[PDB]
Amino acid sequence: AHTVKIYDTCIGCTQCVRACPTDVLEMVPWDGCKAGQIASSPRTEDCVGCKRCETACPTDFLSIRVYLGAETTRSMGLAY
Amino acid sequence: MALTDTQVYIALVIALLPAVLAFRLSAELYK
Amino acid sequence: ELVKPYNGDPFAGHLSTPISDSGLVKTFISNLPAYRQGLSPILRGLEVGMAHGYFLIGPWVKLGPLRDSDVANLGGLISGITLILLATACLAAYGLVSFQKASSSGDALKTGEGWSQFTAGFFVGAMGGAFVAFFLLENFAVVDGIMKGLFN
Amino acid sequence: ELVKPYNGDPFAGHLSTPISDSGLVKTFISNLPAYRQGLSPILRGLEVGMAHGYFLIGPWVKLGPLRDSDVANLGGLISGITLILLATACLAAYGLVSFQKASSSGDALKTGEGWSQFTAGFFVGAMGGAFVAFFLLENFAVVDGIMKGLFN
Amino acid sequence: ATKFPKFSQDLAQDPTTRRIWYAIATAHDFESHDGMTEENLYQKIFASHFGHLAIIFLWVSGSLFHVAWQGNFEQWIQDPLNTRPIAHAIWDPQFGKAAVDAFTQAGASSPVDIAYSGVYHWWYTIGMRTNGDLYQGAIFLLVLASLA
Amino acid sequence: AIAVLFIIAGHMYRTNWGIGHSLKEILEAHKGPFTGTGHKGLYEVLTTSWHAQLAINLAMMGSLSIIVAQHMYAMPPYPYLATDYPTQLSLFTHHMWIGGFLIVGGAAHGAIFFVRDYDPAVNQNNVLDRVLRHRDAIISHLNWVCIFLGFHSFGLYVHNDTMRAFGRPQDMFSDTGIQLQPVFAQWVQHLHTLAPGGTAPNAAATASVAFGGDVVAVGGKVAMMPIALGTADFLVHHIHAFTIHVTVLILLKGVLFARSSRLIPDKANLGFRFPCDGPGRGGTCQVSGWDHVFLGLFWMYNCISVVIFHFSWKMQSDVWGTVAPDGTVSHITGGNFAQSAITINGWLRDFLWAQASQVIGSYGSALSAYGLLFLGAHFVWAFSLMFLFSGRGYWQELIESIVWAHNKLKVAPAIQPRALSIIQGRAVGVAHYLLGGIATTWAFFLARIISVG
Amino acid sequence: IGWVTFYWHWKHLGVWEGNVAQFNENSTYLMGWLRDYLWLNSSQLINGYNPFGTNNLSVWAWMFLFGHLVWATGFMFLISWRGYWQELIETLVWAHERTPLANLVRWKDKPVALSIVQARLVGLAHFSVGYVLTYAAFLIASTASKY
Amino acid sequence: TTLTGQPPLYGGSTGGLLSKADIEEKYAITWTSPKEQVFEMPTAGAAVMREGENLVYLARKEQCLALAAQQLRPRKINDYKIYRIFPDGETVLLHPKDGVFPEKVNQGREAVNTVPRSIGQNPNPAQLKFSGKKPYDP
Amino acid sequence: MMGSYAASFLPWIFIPVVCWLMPVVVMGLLFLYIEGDAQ
Amino acid sequence: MMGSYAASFLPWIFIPVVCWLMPVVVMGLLFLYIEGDAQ
Ligand code: CLA
Ligand code: CLA
Ligand code: CLA
Ligand code: CLA
Ligand code: CLA
Ligand SMILES: CC1=C(/C=C/C(C)=C/C=C/C(C)=C/C=C/C=C(C)/C=C/C=C(C)/C=C/C2=C(C)CCCC2(C)C)C(C)(C)CCC1
Ligand SMILES: CC1=C(C/C=C(\C)CCC[C@H](C)CCC[C@H](C)CCCC(C)C)C(=O)c2ccccc2C1=O
Ligand SMILES: CC1=C(C/C=C(\C)CCC[C@H](C)CCC[C@H](C)CCCC(C)C)C(=O)c2ccccc2C1=O
Ligand code: SF4
Ligand code: SF4
Ligand code: SF4
Ligand SMILES: [Ca+2]
Ligand SMILES: [Ca+2]
Repeated sequence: AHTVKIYDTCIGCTQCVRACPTDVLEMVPWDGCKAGQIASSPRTEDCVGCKRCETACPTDFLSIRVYLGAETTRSMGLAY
Repeated sequence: MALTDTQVYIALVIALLPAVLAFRLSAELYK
Repeated sequence: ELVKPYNGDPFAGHLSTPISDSGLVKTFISNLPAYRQGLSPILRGLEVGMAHGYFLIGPWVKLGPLRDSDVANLGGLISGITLILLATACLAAYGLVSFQKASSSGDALKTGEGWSQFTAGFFVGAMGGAFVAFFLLENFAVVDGIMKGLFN
Repeated sequence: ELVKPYNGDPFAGHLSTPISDSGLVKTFISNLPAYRQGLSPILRGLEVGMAHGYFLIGPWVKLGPLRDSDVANLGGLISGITLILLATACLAAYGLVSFQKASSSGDALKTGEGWSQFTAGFFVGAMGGAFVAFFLLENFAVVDGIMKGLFN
Repeated sequence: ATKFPKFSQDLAQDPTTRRIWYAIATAHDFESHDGMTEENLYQKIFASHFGHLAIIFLWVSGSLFHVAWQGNFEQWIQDPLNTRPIAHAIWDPQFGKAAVDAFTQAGASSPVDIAYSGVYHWWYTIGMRTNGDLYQGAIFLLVLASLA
Repeated sequence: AIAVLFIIAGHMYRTNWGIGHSLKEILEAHKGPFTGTGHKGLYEVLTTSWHAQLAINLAMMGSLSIIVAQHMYAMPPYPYLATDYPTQLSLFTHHMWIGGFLIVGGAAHGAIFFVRDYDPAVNQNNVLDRVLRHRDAIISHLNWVCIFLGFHSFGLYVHNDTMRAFGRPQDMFSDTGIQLQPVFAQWVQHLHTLAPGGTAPNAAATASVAFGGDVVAVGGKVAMMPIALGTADFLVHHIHAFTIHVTVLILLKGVLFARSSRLIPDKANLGFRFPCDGPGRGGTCQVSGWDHVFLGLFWMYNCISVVIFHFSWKMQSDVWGTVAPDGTVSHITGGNFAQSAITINGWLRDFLWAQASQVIGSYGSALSAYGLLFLGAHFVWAFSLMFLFSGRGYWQELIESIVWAHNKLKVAPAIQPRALSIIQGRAVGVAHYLLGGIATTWAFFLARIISVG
Repeated sequence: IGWVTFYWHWKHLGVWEGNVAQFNENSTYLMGWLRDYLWLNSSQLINGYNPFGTNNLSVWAWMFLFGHLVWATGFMFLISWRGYWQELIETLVWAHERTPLANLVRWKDKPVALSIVQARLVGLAHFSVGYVLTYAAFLIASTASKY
Repeated sequence: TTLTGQPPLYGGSTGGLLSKADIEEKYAITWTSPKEQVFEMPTAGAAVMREGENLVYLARKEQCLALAAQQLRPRKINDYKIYRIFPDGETVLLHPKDGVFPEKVNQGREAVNTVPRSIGQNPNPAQLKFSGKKPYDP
Repeated sequence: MMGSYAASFLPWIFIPVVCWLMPVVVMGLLFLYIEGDAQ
Repeated sequence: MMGSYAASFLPWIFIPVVCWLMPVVVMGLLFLYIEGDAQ
């Protein structure tokens, strides 16, 4: 399965969560920024590796990082 | 002189030893 | 360490030797068709028969009484065919006398039905192997020209 | 109504069409020896192999490198036998790799034992079909005289 | 999962065809393998180095053996400017008669390849004169590869 | 007669006086037991989407340009065109290239329609809905027919190359080996020469001399003569069918899968022109309809290049040439097509190597510009592969260092230098590839047929 | 390396033939490289087999064409990229799973397109093999038909 | 579980479920529409969404979320639930797992795979030689 | 295609071995190895 | 038994088809259908 890590430069704009096509990320409470929320990736088993979440991230550098790894049925996006 | 049949057979039989030696090396490198 | 008790059992009448218990010999023997796991008995028999019937006719073809004639391949074939007939009679008689007792739910070659399937497979494969060896030996001029490309 | 969901399931990845679902096509496919109910796998392989081996040597007989020679049927048969040997090897290797998992109480052809029976039946049927095709081709003068009444 | 590849469980659990392909391209990247320590890394590189040395030795042995067996080394000594060095014989059953006649070259009777390695000139400059010298070179490299 | 039938045909549609048809009524009328509601909704589709009209009109204009190319050579409609071999070759080749481009563009705007202007509410169980609902069957069967055509045409060619190199000419697919005679084309050729007194009684001559007749000899040269079709023409016709089928496969895969796929279920939200959806799902580069147009451009290039190569060699070998005063035809390449156009080596030797002698010996003469454009078009085609084989990540990382060197000398521009986008890199590569290859063939063709024809 | 070996071979063809003026006159423009080196010296390699027979250069003609084929097959992997081929393979998987008599046979590994790095490598390897085999065939046959 | 709902009026497509559904896993999306309307299936084509509760079986989670994102959400249907269904028949609720959409911050959620540093404050590959340590390790 | 070299019957058998038999055996054994669904 | 009429090989195949193959097929299919012991 792919690995999705959220770094503490996350400003809680929720844009990575909205861009995820497979519902990997969610917004959880976190007192580390003004928005009061951080991205989380509890469902990286459903991560396909598309990196739409990194594309949506406005921080420099990325507060969300996808590391592509071992490939499963789910991560390779197979309908068969 | 041109090679004889026995020299070709001897070359085959002698090269049969690096066969098992390469097989043993590949088996030990697989482990 | 090289020679040890067979399967770790000191009192079994065997020694675990690199002829008898090494990995290469074990996988080669266990993947012979009589031991290859998952096979139906008839396919085990077919492969065993092919391998045996292919080489049986050869001794008579090159060394039999018809070897110095026009019909050496035919004599070797007739000899191999009837020797396979005796071999199959031996196999079916062994199956008839050896499994009139109860049946094991494990290996199929230790039951009467599985041994009869093995016997049928052996007969078919051995007659096929004997005939294909005869056919190649008789048409050896054609095979020879094919491998040299004389027909091109 | 000709084209509808396959088995009434709108989400299945298929379309029930008069090619994929019509009764003539359905019963013809179901009555092929692969799908025919009550056939043990050995007879399925026998019929399938007979059909495949019978037509397999034809391309080499009329098109191969020996087509312009005296031994055209011979070369076609040799090539067909070798191709059928590789085909039987492919079937048996598929059965070895595919059914090393546990067994189903459903189809026998999704079982290692059943696929091995199918493989053996395929081998015997295909070698037999190739050989009878070669035999009729090699004796086409005799067959032709039989139908022409040249022996009456 | 599968057995193949033994060195990578990430590829071993891959249910696609990629499991084969990537394994072939990650078989010699020992540092990325499972359970690899530095000691086993250096020892495996050592053993692979010897296996490569033996492959090199068998390759030179093959060139020498084919020149001694199917080549024209001695006839090439007697006329090095106008004889063509023969690499090995040709056995292609799909040849027609015209290709058999065309590749029948360099004074040979059967189809042969004309050697362009320059091995004949190198062996002629370093003292080899008969097919026996080439044959002894072949067997000596055949046991040197065994030693490797 | 064209005028009369076209003024007639401009009276079928109802406009202002209650006579004619509404085309909606025609379309919604036409439906069948296989195709649901049939053509209901296609009137709204074709009256609201400019792209749905551009697709059809580009496809028909490309097909008609191809028709024009294949019609103006065998019946040259202008005086002394048939004996103007440069003009014949150039006009055929030009209209084929324009036709292939416009056909690819029709496929492009079909995909654009599907991603942008497809409304499923209009297209409920009509022909459009149902082709979307079995696109997998369509594309898989087109895939199979493409593989079949590729093997049984090009594999025949390399079988012939191998048999010829073996010294086995009797084992070749040739007129002297294993014959593949194009019997259907031959009989249709027969039917057109038995028609100027038969099935077209009120007519003096046939439609064209290509179907049969005798060598029209205007000036010293052949105007047109019967074009015999044999094993070689069978082979190259099936090569054309294969290349057309693969171009259709790519473009129809782009059009039918522009909205969604099993891999990407939301391609409509991504759009027509997007590079990928990331390295995930194994890697999703070139899933867009734009990228299928990008690949179909190369395959159109392959198809049209083989078509014009077939035309050039067949005309120079079996049609064009010099008629002697006694009345024998000395063809330009002397009929090498029937025995050399059956191997790839024959195409490389007797067409590409042999006929490019004029384009490379052109230096110092009036055709030297054609040799210069031959070399320059080789250059542009090879320049394309830098854009085609690379990606923009490398170029951005390199532009970073050149930006550093500009930043040291206080000359880094305010408009930030960036590598071209992924789609733009593909577009530049395919544009330079098409330009380079097409201009290479153009310079070759014109130099050959002007120096010799 | 192609530039290196093209230069070496053309200069040495001029030197071995004694016609050094061929190189020393036509290597200054690039039409000389295409005409007087590539077009000329292919002439006997190309006629390795023809409609009239076969020479001993027939294997080099076949390998010349073979190398052109491998080199162009690499262009497929280098130009077309993955998601096209994955979408094609999904339709092929559908076609296999819905075809009678082939439903009995199932893949053990799910068919997928080549990875992005993988097909970069495969296209590069085809490009390299075609490059090397084409130039080797040209070099040996153009230097073996004369001396 | 026991996922209820009328299937939408769909003529079926070749792009639907395959053997992975019956052997490995499939997915379902359930929702409620107020009306018979038209939407586009991810397996291509137009479908008629029924009054009340609709249930759709799809092959991937991404197809269920694509239908939810491009069809249900613009039509103001935000009650959809996505399930994974195993070949035996066991059913796991997936997408609105806590009942709150993941784009909305919800108490009780714990941060998973968060890193308490910036990205290039990750260690070097060289220092993280033979061990289980990855440079993105917490 | 029958050379004057010593033991000329050896390509006759060895070319089908190295070209057909050995690739068939190696391909089959590697097929049985890479598709073993073991632990 | 060989006529001057066109395609004279056609009786050679068709008489065994009409007299052996088609009858065996028809009786086998009808035997399966009339002995079909379903409802
Ligand atoms: C002594 C020389 C040497 C050694 C020991 C290595 C060792 C290594 N290299 Mg390296 N390399 C070398 C030279 C060397 N290389 C050269 C000369 C090049 C330029 C081409 C490269 C470029 C290179 C790259 C880019 C990479 C490596 C990588 C690696 C590591 C893993 C290799 C691997 O598993 O994949 C094995 C490779 C294969 C299985 C591919 C086989 C290629 C075949 C033989 C090509 C032949 C084509 C075809 C079959 C020919 C047929 C012709 C016929 C049809 C006529 C390994 C430690 C990889 C790595 O791990 O990076 C971290 C890596 O990415 N190498
Ligand atoms: C259909 C086309 C065709 C085919 C099939 C062949 C086949 C062959 N030719 Mg050939 N040839 C051809 C066309 C063809 N030719 C033409 C048109 C000509 C011009 C007339 C020639 C001229 C010619 C000459 C001059 C020679 C041949 C020779 C040969 C034989 C090579 C023996 C060998 O070692 O194989 C084995 C193949 C290899 C070692 C290379 C394959 C390596 C692959 C690409 C990569 C493998 C690496 C990978 C890790 C391993 C995969 C697993 C594997 C173990 C299963 C072989 C039988 C030679 C011969 O006669 O043998 C002595 C010979 O020198 N041919
Ligand atoms: C010369 C280079 C080359 C070759 C050989 C191919 C070949 C192919 N392309 Mg392709 N392509 C190329 C360049 C090439 N392309 C380039 C440069 C691009 C960039 C835009 C593309 C983009 C492209 C797309 C977008 C598509 C293709 C498709 C195809 C396949 C067409 C189906 C077919 O013909 O079946 C048969 C295959 C051949 C005729 C190839 C020659 C093989 C010979 C005749 C047989 C070999 C003999 C035997 C197998 C040898 C066995 C040896 C053994 C030891 C391994 C085919 C395999 C289409 C496809 O997938 O179709 C279904 C597809 O949609 N191509
Ligand atoms: C390693 C170098 C090498 C090479 C490239 C060749 C190549 C060739 N040999 Mg030769 N051979 C070699 C070494 C070599 N040989 C040695 C050292 C001997 C003495 C035992 C022989 C004995 C021999 C005979 C009797 C014959 C050939 C023949 C042939 C030709 C046909 C292919 C074949 O059947 O091989 C057959 C190979 C053997 C019989 C012995 C193989 C032993 C070598 C050392 C194995 C090398 C394996 C290699 C290192 C593994 C790397 C694989 C790679 C993919 C990673 C072919 C040109 C045939 C011929 O002459 O065609 C006309 C022929 O009949 N060879
Ligand atoms: C219905 C009238 C009719 C009758 C009584 C016959 C009778 C005969 N035909 Mg025939 N035939 C017919 C129509 C008929 N034909 C038509 C319309 C064609 C054109 C396709 C042919 C083409 C044809 C060929 C090529 C040959 C014959 C031959 C023969 C002779 C051998 C039997 C056979 O193989 O037939 C073959 C049957 C066909 C090829 C197809 C027949 C097509 C008809 C329409 C089917 C009739 C079905 C019938 C009406 C259903 C009623 C069945 C009843 C029990 C309820 C036989 C005397 C053979 C011959 O000449 O022997 C010397 C020969 O080879 N026929
Ligand atoms: C490897 C090895 C070895 C060796 C082994 C051997 C000894 C071998 C062999 C072998 C053999 C011994 C083989 C065989 C075979 C066979 C076959 C391949 C067969 C066949 C057959 C057929 C093909 C048949 C057919 C048929 C039928 C069934 C019916 C009809 C008729 C006919 C005839 C068609 C050694 C010692 C080193 C060690 C161990 C391992
Ligand atoms: C070379 C290359 C580049 C670099 C190409 C660039 C940056 C194009 C820009 C080049 C021209 C020369 C820029 C011209 C700049 C000004 C317009 C110059 C002023 C012109 C006056 C002289 C009139 C990519 O960005 C790229 C991206 C994706 C895939 C492949 C490639 C690729 O191959
Ligand atoms: C054609 C093509 C495919 C399709 C190609 C596939 C699926 C490979 C299929 C190859 C078949 C299995 C035959 C391979 C034959 C080889 C010559 C065998 C060698 C294998 C060694 C291990 C021996 C891609 O998947 C792809 C992915 C990314 C960018 C470009 C492309 C691309 O261009
Ligand atoms: S897009 Fe980036 S900044 Fe916004 S919530 Fe996601 S990780 Fe944080
Ligand atoms: S890589 Fe794709 S699937 Fe994975 S978390 Fe990012 S957007 Fe979601
Ligand atoms: S290589 Fe380029 S096109 Fe392919 S997935 Fe990566 S960014 Fe997208
Ligand atoms: Ca005697
Ligand atoms: Ca022949």
